[PDB]
Amino acid sequence: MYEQLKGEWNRKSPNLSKCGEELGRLKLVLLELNFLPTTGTKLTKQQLILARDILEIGAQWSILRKDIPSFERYMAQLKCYYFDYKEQLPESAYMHQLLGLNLLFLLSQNRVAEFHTELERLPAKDIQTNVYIKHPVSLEQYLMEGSYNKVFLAKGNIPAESYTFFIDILLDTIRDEIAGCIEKAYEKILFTEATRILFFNTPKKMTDYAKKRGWVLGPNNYYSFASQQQKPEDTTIPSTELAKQVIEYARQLEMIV
Amino acid sequence: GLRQYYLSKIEELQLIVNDKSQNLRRLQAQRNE
Amino acid sequence: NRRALDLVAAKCYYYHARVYEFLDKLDVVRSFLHARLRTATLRHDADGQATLLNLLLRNYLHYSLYDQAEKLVSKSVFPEQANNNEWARYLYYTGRIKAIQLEYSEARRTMTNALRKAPQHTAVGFKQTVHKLLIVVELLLG
Amino acid sequence: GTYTLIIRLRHNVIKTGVRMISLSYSRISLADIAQKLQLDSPEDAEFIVAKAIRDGVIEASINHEKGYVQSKEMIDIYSTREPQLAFHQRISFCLDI
Amino acid sequence: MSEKKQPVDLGLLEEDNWDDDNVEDDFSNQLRAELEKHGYKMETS
Amino acid sequence: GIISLLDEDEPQLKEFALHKLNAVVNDFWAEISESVDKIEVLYEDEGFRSRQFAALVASKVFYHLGAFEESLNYALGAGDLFNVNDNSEYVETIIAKCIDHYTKQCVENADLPEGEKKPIDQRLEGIVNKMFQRCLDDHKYKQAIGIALETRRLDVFEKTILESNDVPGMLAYSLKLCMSLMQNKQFRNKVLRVLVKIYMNLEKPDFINVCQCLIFLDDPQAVSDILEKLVKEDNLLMAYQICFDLYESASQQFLSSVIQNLRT
Amino acid sequence: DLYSRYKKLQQELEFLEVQEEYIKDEQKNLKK
Repeated sequence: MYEQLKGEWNRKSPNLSKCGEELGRLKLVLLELNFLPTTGTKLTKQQLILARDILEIGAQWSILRKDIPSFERYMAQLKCYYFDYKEQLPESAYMHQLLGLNLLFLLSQNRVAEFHTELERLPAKDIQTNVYIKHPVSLEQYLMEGSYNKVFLAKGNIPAESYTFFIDILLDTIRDEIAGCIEKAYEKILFTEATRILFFNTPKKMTDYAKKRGWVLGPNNYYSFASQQQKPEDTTIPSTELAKQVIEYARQLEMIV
Repeated sequence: GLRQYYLSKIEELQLIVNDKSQNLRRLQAQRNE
Repeated sequence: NRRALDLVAAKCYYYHARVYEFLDKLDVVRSFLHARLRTATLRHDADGQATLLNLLLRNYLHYSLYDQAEKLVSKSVFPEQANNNEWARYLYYTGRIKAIQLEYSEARRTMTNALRKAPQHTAVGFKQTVHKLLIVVELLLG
Repeated sequence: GTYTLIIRLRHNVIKTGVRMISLSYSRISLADIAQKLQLDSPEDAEFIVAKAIRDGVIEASINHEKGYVQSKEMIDIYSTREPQLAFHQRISFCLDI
Repeated sequence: MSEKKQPVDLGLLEEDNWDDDNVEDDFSNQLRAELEKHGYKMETS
Repeated sequence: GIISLLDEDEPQLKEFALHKLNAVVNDFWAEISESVDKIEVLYEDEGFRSRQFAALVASKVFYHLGAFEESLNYALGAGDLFNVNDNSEYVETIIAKCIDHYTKQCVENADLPEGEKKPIDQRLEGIVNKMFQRCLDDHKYKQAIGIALETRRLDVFEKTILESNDVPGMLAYSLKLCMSLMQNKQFRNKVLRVLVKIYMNLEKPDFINVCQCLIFLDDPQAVSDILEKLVKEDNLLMAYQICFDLYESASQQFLSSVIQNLRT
Repeated sequence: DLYSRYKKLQQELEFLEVQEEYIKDEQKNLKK
């Protein structure tokens, strides 16, 4: 029962691997009391208010060092405390910033059910203010349809922090998607125009991207991959499933049911 | 004793019986007419 | 001994919920309902797998937690005995649950069936809400 | 308690607009699609139309070097297999009732 | 018999034999009269 | 959910998590069923300390899920944690389905016990006979005298006919039930044979129905022996009565056979 | 008694469903 967290390395140089001690700190805090209150010992906040800190600083260090599962664990426990008990202090300071970060992560791993599901439980801050939370939903809305210039413009506009960790993944999953979509939009593209519509410049990266796919070049020309005619002019599979269907019609027509 | 177990079993059987009885009572008529 | 007590108690622990609804906590009402559900559905089939489900869902959504795990796996989905009054609100609840999770194809049909199961009485309290949602979701779907 | 559902309706609006434009015209420059749908920029209209073509909303092609969008002509749906499916779907219902 | 009751939120604070068509209300947004549009458009040119 | 920290290796943290989960499972059974396989992983690691505890929470989950076969598997796996039998509906329904599975398997083996059976779990027959003893101590012997048939086990029957009840009442009751309702010779003849010798064991040799049993299953030598014993009692009265009762119901072939035993 | 409450229930369950069979065949023969 001591404020070991008061000796929190931070300031401008928290480079030291705090995990070596942090593990012991978490073990001792669990071994103490009320790691999850359920319902007991109400009005005692030292084991509670500290736990929020002993989790927020953990999760921030977690995002810095790229520990995806550990970050998921910290997210879970902190999302528990943030909501469950409303007899505590306003918490605040970092609640919205963290919640927005969690939503951003959900978008990054391409799960669109959870992002919508977890958009709930926020009363009205989506439009009330909470810029830390207007940014994720705005990015989602821009991403849902073809509007992509605004996405890249906003990638350089984050009031919270760098967020390069997730917007990176986003850039990659936009590059590959656009490469897939251009395969059927139109017959021909110019090489300069292709290099510029995709946001990369003129590095060997364009050449490599074309190599990774097909994109056979011509004299400043890109050939269209054309097929779109294999499926038509077929009846045999229809000629079998129609037979099945008509037999099914006659089945339950004269027999007593 | 073990009465609860027996109660459960017997109750389940009797609960089932009535539905069958009903679904057969209608069938007899049609044949008679 | 519930050859009558069961269908008598249904209404009882339906007004019982309203009592807390108009006043104080509901979480421990949820605990009680959860217990009571398996207190039933184990005495072979006894019904109440209709009323208790609606009672549990009435304010499970109101507290704004969209848990769905147990609803997809619920064994009480099929009481089959609802007097054509419980079935409507049960279908309405499950339809809104399904529609809130980016699923529009099935919510339309299930909740339209729910709406058209509504009785003829002059009161239009819940029909207002079901209609409002039934046309928001249709705008969403295509 | 319905703000969250209707706040995502913009995509439906833009889909309806682009489908109407596709059905109405046959060859239209994108220098006017933006003005008609007030997107305030013509370049992103290309991405919007491309996403529309992706999902089979419209089969129109686009000459990016030029700018105009040209659309295919698909008529005589009576010969297609879909009306048989439409009839079957309700034959089932009328037999069940 | 005729139980017909529902618990919550009764609200709202308390004809045409021509089948309805949506289009009728579309131009109810404006263009009150073809007259007005033609009359006040033709004069320009 | 707290199941997140089940991904940690430390057994002390597992013994924190499990002892929350087993206390709260009643209200989150579906959400924990999402991942119970991980608890089966903890049950699989024989190196894990407190291994038995995972089986109980897993049984609770599968009970809530209706996977009663799996619930019974892990109830047996949790073993002596089921020393409690006296309150929760959980254990009551599990031991009931235990009774059902055991009796159905025993009926299957009533064809042949040596019939390449799946080896019996000693925990299974343990708890089943423990509940049988419970029924004995509750004085509810009318349950046991019936259930003894459906276990298809003769020794417990041969024993428990002797109990707090007066032997002849329950004995005659059971024999009547057997003759009325027992569906096949394969078991009925065994039951009759194993029981009816009690009437030669009982302090009164109750031959009167011994004749009946020895003509429902034909054994001329045995009835001739007991007849000769009664004859050598030098009292004719019961030795007369038993044989005139024999004549009214024995087969002509049976009499024409037993004449040989009696004459030589 | 309590054991007969199981045996008789089994016997009625057995006897019913054989009632079903003759009626099922009889309706077939009747139109014939």
